[PDB]
Amino acid sequence: ADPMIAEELLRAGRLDDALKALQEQVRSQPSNATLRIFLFQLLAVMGQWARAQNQLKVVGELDASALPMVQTYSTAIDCEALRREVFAGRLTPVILGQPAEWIAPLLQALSLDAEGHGEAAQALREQAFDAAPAVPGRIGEAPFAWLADADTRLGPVLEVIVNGRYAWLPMSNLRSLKVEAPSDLRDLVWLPAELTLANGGATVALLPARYAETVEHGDDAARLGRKTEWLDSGLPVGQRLFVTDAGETALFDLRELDFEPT
Repeated sequence: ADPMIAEELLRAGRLDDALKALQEQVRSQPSNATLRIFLFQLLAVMGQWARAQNQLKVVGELDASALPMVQTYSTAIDCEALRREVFAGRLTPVILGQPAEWIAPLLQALSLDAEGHGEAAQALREQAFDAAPAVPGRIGEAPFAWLADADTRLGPVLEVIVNGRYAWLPMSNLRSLKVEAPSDLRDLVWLPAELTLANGGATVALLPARYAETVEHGDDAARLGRKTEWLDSGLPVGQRLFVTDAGETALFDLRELDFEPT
């Protein structure tokens, strides 16, 4: 009876309950496009990818102006399956921008991990990170000597979706990255960004905003990007986190990242 019931449950972090309440609202008002937009986004937060894609089609059918969003987010959902294949060591991603050969051992480490060779994988990651070039920069006004993801499977690499294609972007290939705080619920899953490549062009992009294992292995707070937690694997779930020589910065606290020209 309370039109805000699903939102109330959502803000409390009660995802299963929020979904049940929202589904009941949609059943009552099946032509309400606003409810469908909420539902696709909630399903994406919950990692119910096929159902999210079905609801996104309904959004575009009810609200034709939403078709560009439908296309962009449908493909973003497809890319989550590719992320899983990459982190499982079964496929390898496009490298965006100038080649970065040091990423090859970084990817082969994922295959070694999948095969149960954790020691060998760690050795390859050390080789990768040793070969990755040094580029200082700034987060906002604060300088850094180096920057890396807290996820040691990436290190100084940014997962991106550009023009509906997933890629690994070596941070050393960037001039700048600009983001705003998340606004829409879908921003918790894929954060919009403007990327400028060093010696190159600029593009809008989506940044996968949570670690790939979050859907399956995190709790509701992690799925909402409200925390970053380390599992028995020694890897994080939840909101993406960056580390520099000076300290840590959560993705949703980032606004601008600049690298010094080399």
